[PDB]
Amino acid sequence: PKIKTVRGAAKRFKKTGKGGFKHKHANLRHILTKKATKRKRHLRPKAMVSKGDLGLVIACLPYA
Amino acid sequence: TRNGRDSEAKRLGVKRFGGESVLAGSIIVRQRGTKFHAGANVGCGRDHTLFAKADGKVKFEVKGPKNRKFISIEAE
Amino acid sequence: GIREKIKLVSSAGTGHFYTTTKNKRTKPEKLELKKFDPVVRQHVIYKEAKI
Amino acid sequence: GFEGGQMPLYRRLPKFGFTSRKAAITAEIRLSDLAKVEGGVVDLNTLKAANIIGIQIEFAKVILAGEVTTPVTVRGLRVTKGARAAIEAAGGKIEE
RNA sequence: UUUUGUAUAAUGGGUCAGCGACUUAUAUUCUGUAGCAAGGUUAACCGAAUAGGGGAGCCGAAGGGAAACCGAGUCUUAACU
RNA sequence: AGGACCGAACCGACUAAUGUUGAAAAAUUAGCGGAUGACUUGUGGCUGGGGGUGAAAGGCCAAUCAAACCGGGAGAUAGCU
RNA sequence: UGUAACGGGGCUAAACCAUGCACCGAAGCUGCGGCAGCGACGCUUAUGCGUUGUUGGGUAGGGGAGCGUUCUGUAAGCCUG
RNA sequence: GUUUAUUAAAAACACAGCACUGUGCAAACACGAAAGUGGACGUAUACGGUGUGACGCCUGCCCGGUGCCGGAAGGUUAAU
RNA sequence: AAUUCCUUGUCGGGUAAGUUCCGACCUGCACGAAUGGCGUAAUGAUGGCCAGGCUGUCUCCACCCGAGACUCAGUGAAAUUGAACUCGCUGUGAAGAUGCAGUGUACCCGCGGCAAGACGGAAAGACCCCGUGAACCUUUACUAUAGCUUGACACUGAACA
RNA sequence: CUUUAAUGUUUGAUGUUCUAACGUUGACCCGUAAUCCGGGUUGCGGACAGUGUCUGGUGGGUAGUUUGACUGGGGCGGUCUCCUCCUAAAGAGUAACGGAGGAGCACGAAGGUUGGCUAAUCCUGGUCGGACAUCAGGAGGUUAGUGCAAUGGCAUAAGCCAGCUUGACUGCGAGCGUGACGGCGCGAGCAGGUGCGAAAGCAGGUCAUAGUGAUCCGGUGGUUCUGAAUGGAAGGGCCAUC
Ligand SMILES: [Mg+2]
Ligand SMILES: [Mg+2]
Ligand SMILES: [Mg+2]
Ligand SMILES: [Mg+2]
Ligand SMILES: [Mg+2]
Ligand SMILES: [Mg+2]
Ligand SMILES: [Mg+2]
Ligand SMILES: [Mg+2]
Ligand SMILES: [Mg+2]
Ligand SMILES: [Mg+2]
Ligand SMILES: [Mg+2]
Ligand SMILES: [Mg+2]
Ligand SMILES: [Mg+2]
Ligand SMILES: [Mg+2]
Ligand SMILES: [Mg+2]
Ligand SMILES: [Mg+2]
Ligand SMILES: [Mg+2]
Ligand SMILES: [Mg+2]
Ligand SMILES: [Mg+2]
Ligand SMILES: [Mg+2]
Ligand SMILES: [Mg+2]
Ligand SMILES: [Mg+2]
Ligand SMILES: [Mg+2]
Ligand SMILES: [Mg+2]
Ligand SMILES: [Mg+2]
Ligand SMILES: [Mg+2]
Ligand SMILES: [Mg+2]
Ligand SMILES: [Mg+2]
Ligand SMILES: [Mg+2]
Ligand SMILES: [Mg+2]
Ligand SMILES: [Mg+2]
Ligand SMILES: [Mg+2]
Ligand SMILES: [Mg+2]
Ligand SMILES: [Mg+2]
Ligand SMILES: [Mg+2]
Ligand SMILES: [Mg+2]
Ligand SMILES: [Mg+2]
Ligand SMILES: [Mg+2]
Ligand SMILES: [Mg+2]
Ligand SMILES: [Mg+2]
Ligand SMILES: [Mg+2]
Ligand SMILES: [Mg+2]
Ligand SMILES: [Mg+2]
Ligand SMILES: [Mg+2]
Ligand SMILES: [Mg+2]
Repeated sequence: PKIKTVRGAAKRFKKTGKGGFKHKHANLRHILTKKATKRKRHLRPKAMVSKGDLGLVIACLPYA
Repeated sequence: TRNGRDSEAKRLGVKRFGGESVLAGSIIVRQRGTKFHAGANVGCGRDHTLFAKADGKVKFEVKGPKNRKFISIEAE
Repeated sequence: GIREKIKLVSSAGTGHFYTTTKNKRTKPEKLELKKFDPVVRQHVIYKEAKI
Repeated sequence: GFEGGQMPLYRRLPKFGFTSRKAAITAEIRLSDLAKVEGGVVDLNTLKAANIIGIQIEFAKVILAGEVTTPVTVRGLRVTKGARAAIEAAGGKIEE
């Protein structure tokens, strides 16, 4: 039968033009008042999944 | 009372040594106080990190009446 | 422990706010500070309100 | 995705976004597609008939991809700046 | 066989003969190989039945953005050196 | 008269030896307790498994009962050997 | 438990220190013959061969090349009273 | 008297006796989705549950905790 | 003390000598009144202690009668078993050796006996720990639930104050 | 209308009776040579009891499960994240139930800037005044101070005061450090706007290093996003925050 998407992964990663994955930074959900504005600024933009983690993400998203 | 504790090591120390060519912005030494002071084309960050303000070669010197240590950067 | 989170609100129409903390015992009055409002892109007076 | 018990990467990180139902009935057209339709007139219908866009597509954009070497009359389609320059260079026509 | 390490006084086998354990289906990706190539391929089904018909679909030649949307760009920001 | 006394049958099972690949998957020999009683025994009946029954030992319920036996879920699961 | 604190016999050096030259001694090194992996280049590449340096212990494990068994085609062929 | 049929027969279980406590009878209690039944063709000198354990001499103090019994004013409090 | 750790408590009695026994003391680690206290004749294949008789229980074993064991004839198993040409000692060594080193000793093969060794046989240690195993049991652990109980509505109406 | 009483009404509140739903495990009749059942008569009760749905309480009676790891075996004790020092072998890192301590905050000034200033300790003198308060001189020279542990810094002070103040700014970021990762850190410079200074300039919090909690779900505000026929709306996204 068809492989099943790990559906929670599919709500956190998106495949980019050269085959990597973009994702949202952790730590910008709450407990924000104490966090420097600088630090939070740099968590806003999306980031790329690291080399160590691509195997894991790709395993979870066979149809990405 | 009981012992058994310590903290994570902070990896302080010299990152670029004498003669090394660096791009501007590169951290040259992480330190807790100013063991080393910022010289020409070198800046001091809030945790006393010394960094390059210009592309060039790292240069350690001893200067002034207190025989203090300074890191500067020479154009190459 | 006693230090409470408050928000400083822009006195312009905008609903922009900064967030900070306060010792409400020792400092019972309203914290009020000029700060930069990124929506009208100017410095304006900001006034404490509840988080 | 299992990592031994550690909060795994796909839970560590936050969810983002929503899905646009509109994107799915919106297609892109290449310049190389404009000659492949019988009649030199490019509509939603024409493109469907020539099998270039899906049957349920309700909006389409001609983009600067490939080339167009024949006069074409595009119609009821959005056209990119580049594509408009390319379509018109080859004697073509764009209209709402 | 298991172990850092077994002649080990650790495990297993009295001996022989026959049997006895990485398969199969469907998805998916990579390598090798073959076909065709900005295209490749059809599925159910029809059938003249391993042909031929069937291009419904699917993957690919376009990305960026949460999205609207713009598009060889796009997003970020009032705007980017 | 008596859940009276001694003592065979009958019911039981305190001690020891033997036996322990037994004559026997619980016995045999020598001794032992009850023996008109809350006694003992034949035939048939009723109670059924989280259920029975239990003068209560988790005892017994067809030779292993802190949850019988058979068939099924069934190739349960086994990060162990 | 039995010499049992040179492995033994035995040694007054066959012990110890010093100098020296000889010899024994390994699957190390050389010599002769041979196979293969990787290179390189040749007489001359349809791709193996021929020269030529070098390499060739190995568990878990990865890679490469093969043998043999049963069945289908080749096969109404080929072998076989 | 009973008991661990098959390593324990005993000081263990039971026992007559004692106490507490429920139960007005379509009883309480128990087996049953129910119907039906046991209790009992009994009826408080009866029936159930709990503890103690012939008999003799006896059985003192504690109601804060936990359990149970009784209470209605006040607070709090469900569906609606 | 079926209860006492210290403990063989201390004192007395019994014995030549008594960590048990009986009697007493009270310093009750940690008795006590129906979780019953303290007594109690009788009963008891019940626990502890003493004495008479009795004796192979013992000093210390002897003789004897029978069933086996032994021999012949007939029938004819078993557990176990990697392969055996299957000695001692001291040492070495996965650290307790028939098998290794050194050395001693030993012609080849049975039968009756003995159990020091083959870490002998038998049962994938029951102790101990581990597994995000199993079960049954407890409770003011968690979550539910039968049962019991509360009230609203339904079956459920009328008259009169 | 000022007000008051009483006959007429809706809904309750409460009560007293009634009979007709319903109960009868009282007597009788028939089906019927029947201690079941049904119909009928009669007596006793009676809108109660009981049952259905909903609901609060009770509920080891039953059920399904949980009840951590590290550990010189386990258990008891202790410990589990973070900061500082030593062990640590002169770059980084480096273990033990090794040796010592600390954090889970504070501060609208204890932040920014301009301008200024300089400790500890001892000797001598001095009302009350003492070993030690405040005053003067001298020695001393940072041994002081740093909101707090330790270590490294600190005089150009980073230590101490005052004036003006909100840079404890918003968008970004060349280039680096440190991480398996999630992440965490340092950063000149660019745009907008601001404070202080005559100016050069300084300021994106605090001498630095602890002072912390991923994701999910949900709340609040904002919004040129989305909006299941269409216009809205709900819900979702995005930004801020809890
Ligand atoms: Mg948010
Ligand atoms: Mg199509
Ligand atoms: Mg071992
Ligand atoms: Mg060996
Ligand atoms: Mg062995
Ligand atoms: Mg074996
Ligand atoms: Mg075989
Ligand atoms: Mg009798
Ligand atoms: Mg007998
Ligand atoms: Mg008798
Ligand atoms: Mg019978
Ligand atoms: Mg199954
Ligand atoms: Mg199985
Ligand atoms: Mg000798
Ligand atoms: Mg010599
Ligand atoms: Mg040799
Ligand atoms: Mg060799
Ligand atoms: Mg028995
Ligand atoms: Mg017995
Ligand atoms: Mg009793
Ligand atoms: Mg009492
Ligand atoms: Mg009450
Ligand atoms: Mg005696
Ligand atoms: Mg006594
Ligand atoms: Mg008796
Ligand atoms: Mg004889
Ligand atoms: Mg014979
Ligand atoms: Mg052996
Ligand atoms: Mg054994
Ligand atoms: Mg085992
Ligand atoms: Mg009622
Ligand atoms: Mg309910
Ligand atoms: Mg409960
Ligand atoms: Mg339970
Ligand atoms: Mg389960
Ligand atoms: Mg453990
Ligand atoms: Mg170091
Ligand atoms: Mg070093
Ligand atoms: Mg300060
Ligand atoms: Mg100054
Ligand atoms: Mg003085
Ligand atoms: Mg000015
Ligand atoms: Mg809302
Ligand atoms: Mg709609
Ligand atoms: Mg709509």
